[PDB]
Amino acid sequence: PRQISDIKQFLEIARRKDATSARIKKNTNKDVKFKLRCSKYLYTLVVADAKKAEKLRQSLPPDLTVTEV
Amino acid sequence: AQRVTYRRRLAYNTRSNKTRIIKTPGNNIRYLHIKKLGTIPRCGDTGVPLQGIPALRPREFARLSHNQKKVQRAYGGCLSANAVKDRIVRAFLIEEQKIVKQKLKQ
Amino acid sequence: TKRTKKVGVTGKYGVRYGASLRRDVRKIEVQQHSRYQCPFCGRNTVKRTAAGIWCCNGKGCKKVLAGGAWTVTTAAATSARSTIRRLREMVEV
Amino acid sequence: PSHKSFRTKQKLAKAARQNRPIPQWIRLRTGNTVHYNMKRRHWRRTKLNI
Amino acid sequence: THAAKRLGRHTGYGKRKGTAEARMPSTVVWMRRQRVLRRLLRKYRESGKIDKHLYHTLYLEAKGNTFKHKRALIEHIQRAKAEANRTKLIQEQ
Amino acid sequence: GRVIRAQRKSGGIFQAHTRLRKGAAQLRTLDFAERHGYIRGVVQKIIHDPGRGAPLAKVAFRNPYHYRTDVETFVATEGMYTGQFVYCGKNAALTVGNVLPVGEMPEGTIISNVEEKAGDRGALGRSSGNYVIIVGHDVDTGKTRVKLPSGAKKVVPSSARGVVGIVAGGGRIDKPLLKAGRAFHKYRVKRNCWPRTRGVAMNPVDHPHGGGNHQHVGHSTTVPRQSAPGQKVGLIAARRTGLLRGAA
RNA sequence: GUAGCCAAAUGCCUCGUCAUCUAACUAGUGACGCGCAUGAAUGGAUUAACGAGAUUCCCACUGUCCCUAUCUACUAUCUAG
RNA sequence: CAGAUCUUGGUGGAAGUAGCAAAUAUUCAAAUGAGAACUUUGAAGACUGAAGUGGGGAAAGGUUCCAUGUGAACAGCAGUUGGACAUGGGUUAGUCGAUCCUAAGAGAUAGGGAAGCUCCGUAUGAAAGUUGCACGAUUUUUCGUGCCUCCUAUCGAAAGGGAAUCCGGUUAAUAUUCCGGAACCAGAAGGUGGAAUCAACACGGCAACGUAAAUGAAGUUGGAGACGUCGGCGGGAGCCCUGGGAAGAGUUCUCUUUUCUUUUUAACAAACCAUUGAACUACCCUGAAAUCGGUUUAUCCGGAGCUAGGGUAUGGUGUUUGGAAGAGUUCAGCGCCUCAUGCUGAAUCCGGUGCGCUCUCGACGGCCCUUGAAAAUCCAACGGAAGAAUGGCCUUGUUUUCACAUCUGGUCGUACUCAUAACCGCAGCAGGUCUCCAAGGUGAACAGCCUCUAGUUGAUAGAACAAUGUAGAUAAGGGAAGUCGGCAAAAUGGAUCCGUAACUUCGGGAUAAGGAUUGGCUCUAAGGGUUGGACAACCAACUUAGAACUGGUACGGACAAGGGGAAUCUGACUGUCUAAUUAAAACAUAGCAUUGCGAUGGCCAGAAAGUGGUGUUGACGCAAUGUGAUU
Ligand SMILES: [Mg+2]
Ligand SMILES: [Mg+2]
Ligand SMILES: [Mg+2]
Ligand SMILES: [Mg+2]
Ligand SMILES: [Mg+2]
Ligand SMILES: [Mg+2]
Ligand SMILES: [Mg+2]
Ligand SMILES: [Mg+2]
Ligand SMILES: [Mg+2]
Ligand SMILES: [Mg+2]
Ligand SMILES: [Mg+2]
Ligand SMILES: [Mg+2]
Ligand SMILES: [Mg+2]
Ligand SMILES: [Mg+2]
Ligand SMILES: [Mg+2]
Ligand SMILES: [Mg+2]
Ligand SMILES: [Mg+2]
Ligand SMILES: [Mg+2]
Ligand SMILES: [Mg+2]
Ligand SMILES: [Mg+2]
Ligand SMILES: [Mg+2]
Ligand SMILES: [Mg+2]
Ligand SMILES: [Mg+2]
Ligand SMILES: [Mg+2]
Ligand SMILES: [Mg+2]
Ligand SMILES: [Mg+2]
Ligand SMILES: [Mg+2]
Ligand SMILES: [Mg+2]
Ligand SMILES: [Mg+2]
Ligand SMILES: [Zn+2]
Repeated sequence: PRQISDIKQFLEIARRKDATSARIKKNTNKDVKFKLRCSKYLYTLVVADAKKAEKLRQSLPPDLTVTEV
Repeated sequence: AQRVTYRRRLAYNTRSNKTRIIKTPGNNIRYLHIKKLGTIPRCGDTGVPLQGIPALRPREFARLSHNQKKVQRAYGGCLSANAVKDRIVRAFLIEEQKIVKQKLKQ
Repeated sequence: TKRTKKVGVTGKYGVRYGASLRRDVRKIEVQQHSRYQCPFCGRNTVKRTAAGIWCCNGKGCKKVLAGGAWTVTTAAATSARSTIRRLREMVEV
Repeated sequence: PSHKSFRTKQKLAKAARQNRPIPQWIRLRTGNTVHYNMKRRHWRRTKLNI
Repeated sequence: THAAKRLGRHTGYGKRKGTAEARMPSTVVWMRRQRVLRRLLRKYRESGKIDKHLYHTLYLEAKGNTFKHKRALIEHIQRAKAEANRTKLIQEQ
Repeated sequence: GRVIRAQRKSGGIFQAHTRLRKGAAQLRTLDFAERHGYIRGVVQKIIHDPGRGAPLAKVAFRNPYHYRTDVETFVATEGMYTGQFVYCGKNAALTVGNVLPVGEMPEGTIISNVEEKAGDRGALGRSSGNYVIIVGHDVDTGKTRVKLPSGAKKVVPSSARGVVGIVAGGGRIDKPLLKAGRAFHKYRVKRNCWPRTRGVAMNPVDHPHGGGNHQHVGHSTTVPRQSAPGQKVGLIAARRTGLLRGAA
């Protein structure tokens, strides 16, 4: 598992071809984790905002598979 | 309290049977079998451990990038900094003495 | 305080082995554990490592010296060196 | 011991197989005296000796 | 029971089975006292209450079992400072 | 009777314990450089050799014919130190640690690890504190006379090499062992020769000294030189016996 | 047969003789020594410390004894197998 | 055949006898059943008491494992039950082992012995060659000679060396192997991306050294693998203990803001990092120290450059995170034949502690006539082989020791027991058999004693209380009169404070001897840390000494736990042996002495040998004897 600290970095990994799916995890503390499954690693980005989470979810590639936990 | 068992069939406290205790996300106390500790390369002239290089088992060194296994200097990763400095000064002074002894031989 | 009038380091042996034997061991043990002076560096950091081998501490002169079993130099070795030096200096000239 | 060689394991399989009752129709044959056998080995009683 | 023992009950001579050394190693007491005195000496030097010349004399005195506790050291420092300033006042006058 | 203990020391459990030994202590193969000139080596290590009183010196020499360095194992002479230069050959100087033909050194010099035959790589005066003395040369048909640690006088060819100085490790035997356990540890790294049961403590089947209703030998313990194995026990071919009062 | 040592784990005679301890000792210890047959690395003498070694005694202690008694458990005993 | 302690087989009296008594212990109800002291369930009473009657392994066994049945034989009583019997089922790996490596050793080959079976030998008296170069070879590459160079059989470790896996779940029965999720290693090809190179293979930093990459052939050199033991000191992890909150439970005449349980976080990845715990540990720079300073529990360090100031490296079982709450745990409800056993809510939080325990790491100290494997394998350097981009730019090689991606990882083992019933001992035998984890109280303590988790309640039973036993207690007065002899037993015993003879090798003797004290409660004094403006309100603490009061004139209240002294013989001491009648004064030992021998040798071996040991040796040595520390 690897953590991604930049939204720009996370979007670039998603646009890659190995990026199969994404996961949305909503924690009790109103923080949102975006998890990207590549061949070798699972990449998590922690978004501490609901507004930012919505924009990031809309910022994803349209063909990316985003799954809700 | 919770007591543990070896996870392998090796039943003896040998140096290849090193363990440490982990507490798991199931609230289980159990062993984790671990390796012997690494060793830093040592200077070929003085035996001192060489700076800038991690302590690893011998084959783990095959996985590092080149610059992690050496120092950017002559004999880097093979001689210490002070050993190299002795070699440079010694080589120069000895060569100069060979020059004067050749000059005074004629 | 003194803690011992005679046996010194040999007090570890207690009353065993005989007084003469403990006294002979005492003289040698004081020698073999003494600090001696390094002629190459001038420090008194010369201690024995196994019977004829005398080592030095510090960053300088990490050399090892071949010496006597219980002292750094023996009288026989010292006398031999001067004998050898005299013989060397008489065929030289 | 559960640490065992293949050759040992093959022998154990064979030993277990010979350690079975004879089917009755074998002893029902005309002219057969296979009614009882002295080859019923048991693990605690008679040892294999490799 | 442990609460009572905290207040000092159940700890008389009839309640001890180990030696005093078995109960409380004297080497631990000494190590604690030395670490306490050395920390005090270091604090005083860092604040300028004592200078390195007095610190060195007191350090070797503390190693030699001169002060039973922090108080004995503090009174001794106060006595030493009072005497030194007296010589300074004598000389400066 | 049965095979006595001395007859069983032919191998097996009586072999030397050699796992902890780093190499035999040898002079260096007599080569062109040593025959005609000298060659320089540097002392790399001075090390303890289990089962040997004297320390050993690992000395690095350049190979004259190939790009490579050859490490030699010498018996350290007293005074030797790591980083010292040692010189071996006919033209080497008369300094402690150098290796020279005995014919090239004056009468009276103190030497060690001396060859019996030129090139045997060291036989005489090798144990701790021991040495050999040069007694004289006979230039016609070059033979050098030397005195050995036993006191014997020997004639070696004046091409046999020797090391200048005395073997290091000093007066080791001056210290009482004081304890069975210390003798145990001394011979543990040597061979299976300790402790020793006395012959008279045995039965007649075990030893010629065995048996009897008191512990005694019976016949004389000075036995002839030509005794068979199994009867060659006690004081073999003794010229004399008893406490000597003044010898030579 | 020197220095030593001894009726000694070595003395037959022998329960040697004298002294000591005991009410009383063929014990023990100390002396003595023409020692059947002690004695010098076939090691003599001495010896602190150590000893599940041998030997004599004293204090403590006590059913070892005077002189036996009492109590518990398991047997023995009777029953089924 | 009457005999032979005759042979083989069968069968008697002894006899319903000896006996089936070690390891504290069983009881009530129910179910099942023809039948229950022995099966199963519930309840009670107990035990092992973490150096286990607990949880695993190595060796050995080999199916004993699991389910369903059975109950002739076996389970020295019983049997509805069983490790018995019958029918079926059960062991899943690139990451755990083996496999690879070498060790003591084994052992082909050369060669030599031997009538021969075979013996010696292991680069050995051998033409004992896998590896290093492109000279041909189109043309973008491993087949022909070449000149070359100190290479090498193999076997030998399920505890040594060694590439790589963790958590949660799952079965009647396997699991680091299956499932879910999350990783890692090795090899191959080169699939993209990036980096350097306009002529060549990067920059930064005074330096220690740093980075996302940063060309490097032969040869050489260096490193890792790779190493004893004891002692204390410092840190970490798990455990232990403690203060609150929460959820559930136990108790509740009275009391108890109570008592108990749960309150978890892996491999791997990233960034920091002496902060918060553990460094001035090592090194570098500035600077130049006597009024010498620094400094550890332990006295080492400095003009060969101290103190100080600032840096560099080493880096997790530390921190902050990803993994990861979605898992696990605890609790509360809903459908209610319910089905795929689904669905819905809460909590899983915040603090502290250490001469503690187990493991581990770090820096050290002591000791040795003792100085404490090897090899496979991996890495680094020194060196400079080789390369071909060029038309000021659309144009190659390298790097895959930089990132992401692809393929592949065979074969054998894997159930279960590991022992008062799975092994050996004729057996389900009070014997024997290597090792890992290890809670609370008391206490010095892994002692004894009690308890929690776990396990077990299994050792034929019932009744009775005769003699004589075995095991365990007590005894008036006397106190060794007993006896070969204090044999056996008694007495002593912990700790604190007093006190302690001869003799002595000066170390000891010594816990000599010989005295006193010891509970509970209520206080007093002294001894250390965090922390607010000469000081200080808490919090976090543990000792030691003393006083008063008090009661069974008691208190190491059980448990635990020396009797002591005066002498003689003898062996100096620690050590060793007659497995199963001898443990000693016997043996050994240090010490002392003597003997042989300088290698064409001494001692020992072999049938022989081009053979072996001492010998990786050399008189401060090897070999052969005697005596037995010292004096
Ligand atoms: Mg005998
Ligand atoms: Mg004979
Ligand atoms: Mg007498
Ligand atoms: Mg004599
Ligand atoms: Mg009877
Ligand atoms: Mg008949
Ligand atoms: Mg007849
Ligand atoms: Mg008959
Ligand atoms: Mg009966
Ligand atoms: Mg008990
Ligand atoms: Mg109990
Ligand atoms: Mg089990
Ligand atoms: Mg069966
Ligand atoms: Mg493995
Ligand atoms: Mg192998
Ligand atoms: Mg299982
Ligand atoms: Mg298993
Ligand atoms: Mg068996
Ligand atoms: Mg009485
Ligand atoms: Mg009475
Ligand atoms: Mg009395
Ligand atoms: Mg009497
Ligand atoms: Mg009588
Ligand atoms: Mg007794
Ligand atoms: Mg003895
Ligand atoms: Mg016996
Ligand atoms: Mg016996
Ligand atoms: Mg003896
Ligand atoms: Mg003597
Ligand atoms: Zn020096």
